[PDB]
Amino acid sequence: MKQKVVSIGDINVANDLPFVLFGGMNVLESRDLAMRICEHYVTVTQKLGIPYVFKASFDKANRSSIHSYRGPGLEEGMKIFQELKQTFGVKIITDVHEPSQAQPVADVVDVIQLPAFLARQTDLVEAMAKTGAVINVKKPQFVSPGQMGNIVDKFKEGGNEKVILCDRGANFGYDNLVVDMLGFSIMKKVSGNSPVIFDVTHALQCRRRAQVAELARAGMAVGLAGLFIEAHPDPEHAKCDGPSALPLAKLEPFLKQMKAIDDLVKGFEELDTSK
Amino acid sequence: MKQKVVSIGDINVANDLPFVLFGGMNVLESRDLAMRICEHYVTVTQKLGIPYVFKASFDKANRSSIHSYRGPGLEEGMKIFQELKQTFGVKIITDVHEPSQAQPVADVVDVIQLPAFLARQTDLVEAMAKTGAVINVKKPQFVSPGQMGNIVDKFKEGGNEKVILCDRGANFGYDNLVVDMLGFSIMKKVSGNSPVIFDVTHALQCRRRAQVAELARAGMAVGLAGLFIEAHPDPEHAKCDGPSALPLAKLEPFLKQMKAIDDLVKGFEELDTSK
Amino acid sequence: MKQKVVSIGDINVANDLPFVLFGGMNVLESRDLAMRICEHYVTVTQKLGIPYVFKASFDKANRSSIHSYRGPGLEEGMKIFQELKQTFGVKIITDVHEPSQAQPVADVVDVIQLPAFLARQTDLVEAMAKTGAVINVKKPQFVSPGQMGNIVDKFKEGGNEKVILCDRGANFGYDNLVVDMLGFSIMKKVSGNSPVIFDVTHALQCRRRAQVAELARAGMAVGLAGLFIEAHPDPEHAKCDGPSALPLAKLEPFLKQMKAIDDLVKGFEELDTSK
Amino acid sequence: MKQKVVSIGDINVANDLPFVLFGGMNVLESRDLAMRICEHYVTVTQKLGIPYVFKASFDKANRSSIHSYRGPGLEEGMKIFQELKQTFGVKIITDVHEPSQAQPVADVVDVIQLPAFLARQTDLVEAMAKTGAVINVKKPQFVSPGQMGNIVDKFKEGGNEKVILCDRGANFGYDNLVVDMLGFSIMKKVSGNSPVIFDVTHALQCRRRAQVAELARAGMAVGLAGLFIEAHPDPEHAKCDGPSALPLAKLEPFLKQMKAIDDLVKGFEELDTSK
Repeated sequence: MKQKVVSIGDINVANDLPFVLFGGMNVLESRDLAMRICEHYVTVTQKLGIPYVFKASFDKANRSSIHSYRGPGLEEGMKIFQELKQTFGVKIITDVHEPSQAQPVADVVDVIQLPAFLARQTDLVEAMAKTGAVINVKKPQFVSPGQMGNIVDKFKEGGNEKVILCDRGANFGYDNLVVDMLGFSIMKKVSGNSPVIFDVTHALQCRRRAQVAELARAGMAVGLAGLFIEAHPDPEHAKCDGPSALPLAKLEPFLKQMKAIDDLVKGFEELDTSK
Repeated sequence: MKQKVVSIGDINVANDLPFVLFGGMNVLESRDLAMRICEHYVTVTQKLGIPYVFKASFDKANRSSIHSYRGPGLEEGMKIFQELKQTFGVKIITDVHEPSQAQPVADVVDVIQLPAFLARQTDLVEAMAKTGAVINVKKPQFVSPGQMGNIVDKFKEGGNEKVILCDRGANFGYDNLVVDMLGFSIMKKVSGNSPVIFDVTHALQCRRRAQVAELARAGMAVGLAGLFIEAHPDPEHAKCDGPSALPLAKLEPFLKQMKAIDDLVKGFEELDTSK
Repeated sequence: MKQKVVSIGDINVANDLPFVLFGGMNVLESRDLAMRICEHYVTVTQKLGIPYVFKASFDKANRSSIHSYRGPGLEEGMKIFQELKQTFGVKIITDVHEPSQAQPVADVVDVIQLPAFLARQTDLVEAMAKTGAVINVKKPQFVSPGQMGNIVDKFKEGGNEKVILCDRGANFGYDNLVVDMLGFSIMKKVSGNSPVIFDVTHALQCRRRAQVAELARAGMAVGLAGLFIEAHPDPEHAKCDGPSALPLAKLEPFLKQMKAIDDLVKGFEELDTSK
Repeated sequence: MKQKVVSIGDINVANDLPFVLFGGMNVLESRDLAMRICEHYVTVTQKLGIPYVFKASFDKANRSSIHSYRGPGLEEGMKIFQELKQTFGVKIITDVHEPSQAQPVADVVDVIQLPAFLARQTDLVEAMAKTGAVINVKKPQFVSPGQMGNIVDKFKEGGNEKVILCDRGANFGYDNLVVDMLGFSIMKKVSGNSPVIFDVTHALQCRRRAQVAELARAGMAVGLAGLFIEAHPDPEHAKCDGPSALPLAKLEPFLKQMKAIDDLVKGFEELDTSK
């Protein structure tokens, strides 16, 4: 059945379309550590023929202390994205945290992201909506998949129909997340079949890793419009998000598995196991 | 052991102090429906000798549609609070949703509230922190009680030590909340014994009521610094929050139970059941 | 509304009746350590005027290793109960794990208990049902309170209407339990108002204690037909159940709180907070 | 790393070995409806080259009423299995519910299954252990994967090292299950790498179906030793387990997907995403 299609330039992101990759790093540490990470992603996805979008946050708005590293900030962050654009010609996705950040950021990036914790705030959605940019909504850990149907409506109300839904796990007791593989279709269903992607790096959150490939495989096998991931040359030295970051050098072998599973799965004929 | 003390004028809010009431309505529908509700609360708490703070939100920032009733807005809302003040001489608590709302609102009310979903946003906390007002933090449904210790620190960093912690339930599967009666002490413990209150009306949330007295009794029996509640002359006609609102006429009999339980419990001698 | 009434000799156990105590120890370690524990319970409950039933298990059917201490066994266990009876004249409650144990045990004790994990096994219920003894059903950590309605029916089918329902917490993520204070009334409601008691010692289970009084207070404040508890002269030396055991010496001060809360709560007039 | 190997005749069931199928029906309704179902499974698995074991329960020990259909009973059930054996030459797996059923049943079947609710009962494990038969342990919905390590030990203690671990979901709030795709490896890890299979039909349990293929794909993509499933010519007419039963006619197309995913996944080179 007609899966909606959200296009990000030459890439068209859909559910029955081979998976698009929204990968990068957590925060824009240094213009140096970017170029590097971005460069590897481009090479690999280019070589494997995987649609690609580079992600990196420009401000950590919800850490633990008012003093913790938050990133280079909006202004400086835009500078880096611009170059990544000039230097590699990639599309970019980054999250915005306040209504007044939406356009300035849309002016620079291709996809603006609505953080999980602010997914229900009307003013941010609207500002984010009027921008006309492609939207990636992080599904709140505390909202059931059957409820994403409201958020997509909110955006349409604001004139934006380019919404992508991203699962990043659900609360499982205290300080724990579990990924409900059955949630993907529910989200699809209640959202007019909007594209559904899976953020494997945040779904692995405790309070990690040898399990990144396992969880990602599981999700991709369900049949998704895309995968969201973060990597790092050194996973336990980074400032912001800790483990759960995929080791940069492992990017290629990891993506071969994903593409392989996606191609196989997207290639299956329809199978109705209900009757 | 020394329970910290947060004072709101002539009321001093603490854990080993008879419970303070943060009660009112969900949203400032009409200056009319306020005066009324506020008037009943004052009369009853006055008569029963219950410390009291009137609560009402001035904007619904997280509803379901960009068009749903959100309240009278900041400006108009302040107008109503002012009168409630002039007409009854009460203290007021209301939630703020953006960093730029913190002072203007602190200028008018006695307690500013940090919504559950934005409890981890640094800029709001700081703005909210610099105001110097008394703070009521709604504990996120998705954060364990043992983590409230960070938020209190965030506020201190910003120069504010007048923080009250409020439990409003924890995610239990999808679209459901459960109240962990053991969380109250954990919150106490990790927060330098900050005052802990219980928002019984939001803890009853599905996707309600005959159970408001039951849940409230349970919480008060644990021994808390306060209770947070919302009422309405007509619980199923209100625009914003639905049921879970206590019927106004039932306020008095309800509070007699609470005070009775609180006085009895606060009156018990120390009981260490660990050794 | 008419709360059903289940009588255990001179004690009549009901929801609108002052709470009955089903307290004791986990396992029948030694005839020595029994007499002792049993003796203290009798003295205290006798002095406080609390209806009482002594509990102790005669076999640990679900430990971790085939070699772990399981208790004195059925035969030897009955011997000890008999004496406890002769020596103190108390009523007794113990759990049974197989259908062929039901009568032999009913012949000796006053209340037979259906373990949480076997609450849904038909043969055990029936054997347990035909015995005609008073039944205490431990609510499975994995079944919703709204489902206890089936189990009471199962017993009636087998000719037994003397069923008491006991809450012992619900699964909260992995290796954790949370007590839903709202479950008590649901259980009441779906079971023709059968008596509902709360097993505070098992509800405190991790993978404990300073919180026994807190949780117990919370539960008793809801208004229950009874409390289930285990104690020990030395809580961290016992073979079987670890902490969560109440220190024997603290029994009296603990029970004063419970009775006080129960008397106060059972004494309140009806309060309907739904309209 | 060496995955243990549990052999069931000419089939050797392991984690790095192509998946074995433990499929059939819920209960042995009629010798008629068996032959049929069994016949289709054999044909399909034979044609696809999928190792196969036929499953059917001979007694519903945990239904809702003492009168609900429970199956043909032990004796009569064995009769049917015998024929299924004579007529098709298949291996068989069935669950046992009491210690005295273990051998009589082992004498007839190839794999005996330990129900989820009785996974922690020592006497059943031992009886089940001494039998020397291959064991399939249903992981309790209420036990964390990290705990299966104890159960495998229990069996070894009883002299049985032919244990297969089967996931069938975990409690997610009330009346709901969620499948933690990360649990598979944890179970592997704490059990000396025992074979891990996934019971997709019971993992879909509410209080179902179009999602059977989706969930199964997800699990198989993680890389498992096997799949457990139940089917029926008519999924909503059956007496015992309702939906979640796969429509018999859909067996073949369903299994092609599974084999395809398994072969692809089992074929990948090692991928360590932790460093």
